[PDB]
Amino acid sequence: MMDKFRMIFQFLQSNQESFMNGICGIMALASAQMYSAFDFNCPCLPGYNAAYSAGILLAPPLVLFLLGLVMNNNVSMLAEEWKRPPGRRAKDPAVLRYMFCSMAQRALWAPVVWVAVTLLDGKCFLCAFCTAVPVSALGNGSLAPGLPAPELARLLARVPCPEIYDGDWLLAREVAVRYLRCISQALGWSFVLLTTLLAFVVRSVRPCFTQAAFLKSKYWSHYIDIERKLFDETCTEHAKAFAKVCIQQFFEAMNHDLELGH
Amino acid sequence: MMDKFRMIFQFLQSNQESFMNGICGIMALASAQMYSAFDFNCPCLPGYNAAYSAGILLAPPLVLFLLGLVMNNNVSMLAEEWKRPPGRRAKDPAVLRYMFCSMAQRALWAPVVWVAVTLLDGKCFLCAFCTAVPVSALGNGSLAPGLPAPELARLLARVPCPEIYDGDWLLAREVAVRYLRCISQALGWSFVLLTTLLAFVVRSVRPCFTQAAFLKSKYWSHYIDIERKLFDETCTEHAKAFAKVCIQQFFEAMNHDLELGH
Amino acid sequence: MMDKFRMIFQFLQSNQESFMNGICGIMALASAQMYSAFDFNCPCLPGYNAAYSAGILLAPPLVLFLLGLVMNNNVSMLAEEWKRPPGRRAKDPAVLRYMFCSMAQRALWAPVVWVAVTLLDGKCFLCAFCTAVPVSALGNGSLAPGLPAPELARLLARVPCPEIYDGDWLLAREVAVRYLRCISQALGWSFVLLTTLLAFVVRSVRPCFTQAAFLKSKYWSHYIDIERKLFDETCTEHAKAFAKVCIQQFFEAMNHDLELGH
Amino acid sequence: MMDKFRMIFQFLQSNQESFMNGICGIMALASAQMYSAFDFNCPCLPGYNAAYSAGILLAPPLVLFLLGLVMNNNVSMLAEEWKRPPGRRAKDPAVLRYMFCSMAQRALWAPVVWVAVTLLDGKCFLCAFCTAVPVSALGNGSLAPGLPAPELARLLARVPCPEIYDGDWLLAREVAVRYLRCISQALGWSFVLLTTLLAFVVRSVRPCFTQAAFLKSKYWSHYIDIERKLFDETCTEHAKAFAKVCIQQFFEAMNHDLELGH
Amino acid sequence: MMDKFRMIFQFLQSNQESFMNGICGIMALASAQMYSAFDFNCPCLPGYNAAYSAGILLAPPLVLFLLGLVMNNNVSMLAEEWKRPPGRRAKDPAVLRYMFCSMAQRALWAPVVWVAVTLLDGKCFLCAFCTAVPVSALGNGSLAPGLPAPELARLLARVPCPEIYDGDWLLAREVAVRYLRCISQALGWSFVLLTTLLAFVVRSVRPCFTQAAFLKSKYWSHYIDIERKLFDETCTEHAKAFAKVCIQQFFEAMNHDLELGH
Amino acid sequence: MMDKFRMIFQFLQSNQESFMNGICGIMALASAQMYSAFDFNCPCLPGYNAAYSAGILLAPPLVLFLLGLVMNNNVSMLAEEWKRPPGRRAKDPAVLRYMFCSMAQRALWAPVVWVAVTLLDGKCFLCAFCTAVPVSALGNGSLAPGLPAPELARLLARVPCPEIYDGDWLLAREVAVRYLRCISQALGWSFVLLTTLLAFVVRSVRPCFTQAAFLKSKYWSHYIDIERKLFDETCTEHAKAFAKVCIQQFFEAMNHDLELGH
Amino acid sequence: MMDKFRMIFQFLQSNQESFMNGICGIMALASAQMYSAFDFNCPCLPGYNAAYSAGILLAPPLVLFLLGLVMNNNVSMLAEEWKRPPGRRAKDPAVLRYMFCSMAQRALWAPVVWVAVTLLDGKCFLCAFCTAVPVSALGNGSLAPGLPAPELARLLARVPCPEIYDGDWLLAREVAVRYLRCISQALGWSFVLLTTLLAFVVRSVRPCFTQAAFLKSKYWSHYIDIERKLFDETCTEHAKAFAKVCIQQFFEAMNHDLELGH
Repeated sequence: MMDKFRMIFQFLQSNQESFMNGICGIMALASAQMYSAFDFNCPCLPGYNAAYSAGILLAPPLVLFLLGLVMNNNVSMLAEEWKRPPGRRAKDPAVLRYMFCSMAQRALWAPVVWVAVTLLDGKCFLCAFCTAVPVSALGNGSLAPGLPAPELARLLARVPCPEIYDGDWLLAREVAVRYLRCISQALGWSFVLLTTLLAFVVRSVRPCFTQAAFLKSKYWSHYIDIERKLFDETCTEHAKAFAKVCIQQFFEAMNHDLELGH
Repeated sequence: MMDKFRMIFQFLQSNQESFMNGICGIMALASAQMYSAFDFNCPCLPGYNAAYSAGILLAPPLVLFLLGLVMNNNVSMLAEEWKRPPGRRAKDPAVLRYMFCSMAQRALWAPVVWVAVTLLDGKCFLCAFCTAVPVSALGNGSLAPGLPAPELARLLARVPCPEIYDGDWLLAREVAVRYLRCISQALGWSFVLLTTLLAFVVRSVRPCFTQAAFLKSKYWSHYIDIERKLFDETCTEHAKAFAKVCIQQFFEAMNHDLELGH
Repeated sequence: MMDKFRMIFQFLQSNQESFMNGICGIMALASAQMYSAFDFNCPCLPGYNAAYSAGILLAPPLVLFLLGLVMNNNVSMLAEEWKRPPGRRAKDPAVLRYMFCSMAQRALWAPVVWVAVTLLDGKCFLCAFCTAVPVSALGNGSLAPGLPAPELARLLARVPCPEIYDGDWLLAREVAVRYLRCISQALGWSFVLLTTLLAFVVRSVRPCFTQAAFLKSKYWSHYIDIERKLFDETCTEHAKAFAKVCIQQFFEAMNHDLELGH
Repeated sequence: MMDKFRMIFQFLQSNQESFMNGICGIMALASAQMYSAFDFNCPCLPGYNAAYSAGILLAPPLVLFLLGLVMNNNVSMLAEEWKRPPGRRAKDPAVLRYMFCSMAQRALWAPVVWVAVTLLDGKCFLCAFCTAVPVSALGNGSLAPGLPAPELARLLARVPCPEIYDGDWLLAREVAVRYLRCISQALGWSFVLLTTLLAFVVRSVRPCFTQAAFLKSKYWSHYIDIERKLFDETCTEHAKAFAKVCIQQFFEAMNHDLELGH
Repeated sequence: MMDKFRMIFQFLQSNQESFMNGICGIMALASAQMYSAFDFNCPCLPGYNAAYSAGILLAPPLVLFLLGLVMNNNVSMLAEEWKRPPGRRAKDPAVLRYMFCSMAQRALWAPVVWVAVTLLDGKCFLCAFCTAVPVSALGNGSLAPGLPAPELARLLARVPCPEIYDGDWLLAREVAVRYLRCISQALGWSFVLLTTLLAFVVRSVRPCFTQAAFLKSKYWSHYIDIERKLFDETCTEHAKAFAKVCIQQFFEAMNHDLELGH
Repeated sequence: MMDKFRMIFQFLQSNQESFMNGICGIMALASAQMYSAFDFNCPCLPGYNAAYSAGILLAPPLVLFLLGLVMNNNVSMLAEEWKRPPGRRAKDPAVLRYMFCSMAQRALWAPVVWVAVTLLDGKCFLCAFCTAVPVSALGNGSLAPGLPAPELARLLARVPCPEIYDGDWLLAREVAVRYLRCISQALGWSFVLLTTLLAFVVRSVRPCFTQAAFLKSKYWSHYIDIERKLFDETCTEHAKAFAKVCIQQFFEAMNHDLELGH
Repeated sequence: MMDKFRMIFQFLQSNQESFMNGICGIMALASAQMYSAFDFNCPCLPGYNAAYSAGILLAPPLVLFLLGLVMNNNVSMLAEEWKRPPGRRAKDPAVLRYMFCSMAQRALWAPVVWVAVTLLDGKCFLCAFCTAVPVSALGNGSLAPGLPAPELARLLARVPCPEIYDGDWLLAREVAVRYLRCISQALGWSFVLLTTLLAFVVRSVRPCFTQAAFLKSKYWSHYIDIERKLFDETCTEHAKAFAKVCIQQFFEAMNHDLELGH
């Protein structure tokens, strides 16, 4: 099971060449790996499955999203100037709208890797649709020998839980699995395809790439840096002149000498 | 079992990029790992469980909290100036109230990782509510064949202790477990979700972020640095002039020469 | 199974000598390895195979292609100046046609390694043509003992799925496999041969290597570098003169002194 | 068993950021690990246990304490000036009392880790109170079938020694153990809690933190450094002028030439 | 199986001392290792073997050859000036003939290591001549008990495929193998001997080592270096004077000020 | 089997202190190790052995010898000036005879380690003289019960091939082996002794150590270094003045400007 | 078996602090380890043992001795000036006698470690005196039941060869061994004791430590260094003036220009 995460492990061990997305690589690479040690096991009960599996395609994604906004050091400047009234805003809506949108496209670089990499291994999908398999399809001389609706859902639904499987009635194990891990791995490619193709279009066309506001932004965020870095200079400077008055008082103020004079 | 902690192990091995929270990463990453080597095993007795399990969601958290306050080098300055009377305080309540609050939000970065990572593996939860499972639910032709209340609590309660399990009466093992590790992993996500979302709000709104007092603080804590660093200069300086009087006395004072003169 | 990817692992661990193709080595080396942890298992059903196997020679290649264009920092400059009308284009078609073509030959350095390295292990090919093996050829006293067409496709088609194989009727297992992994490894060499030989011809002849336009290009892309790097200078410069007016206001504006004066 | 010590092993391998306590980390981290290779096995005899177990909670702690005082380079200066008569002491009782107390709180950082980490694994506690377990409690249809007092102590007392356990009379093995490793791990937390909370109070209040004597101390210990470092200068200086008189005598004093002159 | 390649692995790990051949060591060392992970398994059918084995002594060699020419950065200069007409060639045939020949003797340093290291392990040779072994030689009381020609080729030919071997008729397994891995390892030495001895003669005598043309060559290839390296200087220089006109326009052209003036 | 080569592995890993012999350590240390992965297995047939074993004490040595001459960068200078006629030789026979002899004593540092380290493990010797063991010596009640000459050579000769050994007739296995690995390890010491003792004599006496010609040599080989290193200076110098005429033509020759002028 | 040598392995891996003896540590540490991979197995025949075992306490020691003299770079200077006649010797007998003796005490630092470390494991001693064990001593109801002298030597002598041991007649195996590995390990300590104690005396007293000749020696050996290092200066200097005359001839002598002039 180490394969899905040990790969980025040496890849992390490989080099130190990246960007903000590589800074996102600090987190989401763990998201490529955090799946590995976090186990998965479904109740194999009659109706809980379709509830439970939807838990592991919506919450842990949404967590990794919101942990992207708070993680970067900008949201205050947008949060601060939004709550204030219009007019008083020292920034145009344009620089707001852009700079707000350039937070999403650095955060989304995670909640898409953790929806691929829990489809390609199918576990998330297996416990979610096993209740409705066409049992007549490849059923070893099938025909549903008088089987009812209840007490068959409890027959099908165990399929992922291996050692507690009921038996050969209208199914083997290795044909009900290994046919739901096929259909799953079809979505996993026909999903990641559509997303990356939609990564094309975005850059390639447009949405708030105006040469005007891009300039004002990068100027501004560059300006906050020099402000913080420079304020410390005056403090340490202005403080240095102030310590000399007091520290000297400790000297010449205990005994004006040492008793250890030989 | 190494997975839950070996992950941060190479992640620790990964790089050296962090902050005070990464300084908290020095500790709490161990808290992500300290769970790994510290075993867990419940009494599997009739009433001790619900006592014992609550031991491992309140004490070891609270320890990691208080080890956060004492660990950082500020509490004296707050502790010193609080015990003194008002008025004599060389600092406003504002700089107090802020600087005191900026100790919590650097300490809490632990006692939340050690409440997630002992819910997602369910062991802490399993030995805490096994005494009340609906045995009729998925009970292999159930009906409670005349079973009493006592001598059934001692029947259910063994469920986590594997090799000492009684038997198939109104239960298998792999259906009483693997249904309490489902419910548990639901809280683990629906908890960590709520917390991180509440990490949003805090930064994003406010609570003592006033531009006034933030300035006075960082100036002040910057000032203590130069004071300590500079005091050593005068000492080593003022001492150097003093050693010369005595060290010379050792010379010219033993024999004023060596007998080894050839 | 680690062999196919652990090789580039220490090879990655080996040194840091490469180029843009070695920059492509950042990705496609993973493509040499990403095969390793991504499992493969075919439905072993009557008609799905020839559908499913074609999934793993066209989609995951095409993904690695498009992830090559978006990955490098040029497509905007081509995308921007293409959408505009002719005439307004500040660049000749020649520099366009070349610079556009020099994106392909840096991207193709992947989708050819992931078509070799899933033929040489034959798994991709095995589940794709097992339905039509000449069963009379090496069939252990063959003759097709009255076998029909249906209920034989479901007999042959299981061949890759080992533990669910039907039996010795007109076949053993280790002669239907180990004869489709021969034919496969013949394409894998007679393919990689043809490609590399076609790598010869390209460099060796020509296609838009004109001394004229190559010059204009590398000059231009060199020019964008100095533009971005130099703009930051004026900002940090022009900003530094501006901070001094405000930062001083924070000083001398809170109390013009400290109450901590002893 | 490597877990309890292999953790600090990579943690030691982790980085080199610490202080005098981290200098104590040089020793006590071994004390976190020295437990690992030093085995434990109790006599499983009738009365020796409660003697023997108390051996491994008082001696090996007390050793690690005294190895803390001697390890640091200060005790002579306190030991030297204590044996002398009062009055002649070149240092106030205050600087004595403080500097003596600042030896304990750097030594205690060990003999508390080696009392936790031999309670949390319970072995030290198991062989110490097995002689008095309530056998009627969870005793598999108990009632003490005429059992005497002697020849039952020799029945209970074997409990830790696994392969030499007598048998099922009024006990199984896995219920007499796994109920004394519960009670133990309760002290281990309710102990380490109380200690760390008492680490709070100490810093937070007071005990000889007077601004007066802290100054005189750190000045003094700073002064001993420059004295030792500077004495070597005069020696190597004063010696250099002295060697020239003799070393020249070796020259011009063997033959005033070489016979190897060609 | 790691031995044949793990050797160069630490040897690669050993040091970084080599030349262009060591640059070829970048590739062919993999060719010493690429054999390791690329499996080998022959059809064990009647006539395909002698076809199939010849596949693995001619194609994968020839690939590693052509990947040597294209890999080095010279063939264009030879390819460019060859297609042109004579007379216009700015270089003598001598510098052509030499410089063309000094491409082979740096490429051949591979396709000879991958013909040794797939003879010394004999697998390539075993599946190629098993069809004609003298069965009477060491045949355990032989005499060919009426065996025909067909249905014996299918008897011999299985010999490498272990678990599918027919049986003891006129052969054991461990005497038909372990006599074809002897004859093979004789060629492997009597081949590598002849080649290295022919490496002697080449250097030691001659073939286009003329002092005249060697000079002109190394001068020329040295000249191309300074040309490319120096062209970038004029560009970045000539460009720097050009950016200042436009970048200033962005300044003073958005608002000529900031609205954030307090 | 890793022991014979894993030793030099960490020894190689040990340090980087050596000379030309240590440069030979680059190769022959592999020769100490190349034995490890190159297997050994003898035909166990009647007459081939004494042929085959002599293959592995003469060819692989002789290869490692000739790979020593070609490996060092001197043979051309000797090869070049030998083919020429006497008189024209710019070097005395003395400097020739010495410098030629100082190639052997740096090459022999291999083909002696690969004759020891395939005697001390005896495998090379076992398959070479098993055909003539005195079977009466330690033969478990011997007497040769009417055994003929043929059909006994095929009885003895199998002795190294373990699982195909015939049986107890006039021999066990572990007394025919373990008496030919004794005699072998006697030569291995009484050989390496004689060689190293002959390493004494050589240095210690003489053979072309004349102070005259040693001087001329090391001067000469020192001179070739400065010649090659210095020639590159004039080229890069003389070329630099030449590029400026052409590179400027590319500028001012495409458009004398850019169309991108805004 | 790795223990005897893996120890110095990490000890070698430990640090790089040593001297000429540590330079001897380069070799003899291998001698501490070379025992590990070099196997040992005695003939277990009637009279060869006492011959064979003496082979492994005299030859491999004596080899490591002579490999110490030749290894260091001094013996020529002693060998050269000894063969010459007295009087012509440019060095006194004293500097000879000392400098010759200071070769032994750096060589002996090996052939004593390889006589300890093949006694403490007893294998060398076991196969050397098993022929004469007092069989009556601890002989399981002994009395020598009519056993003869011959056909008992062949009974005792097998004792080290485990699987070929005859049987229980007048002996078990684990009492004839495990009583000859006791007596052996007694010599191993009572030997290494005597040697190290004799290392005391040597330094502590005397043997050619005269202040006169020690001076002349270290001066002399210091002088040879500067001679060799300085000779290279004049060569490279005197050569540099000489190359300029010829290298210029290559220029201006091929064509006095290039045909590539455009």
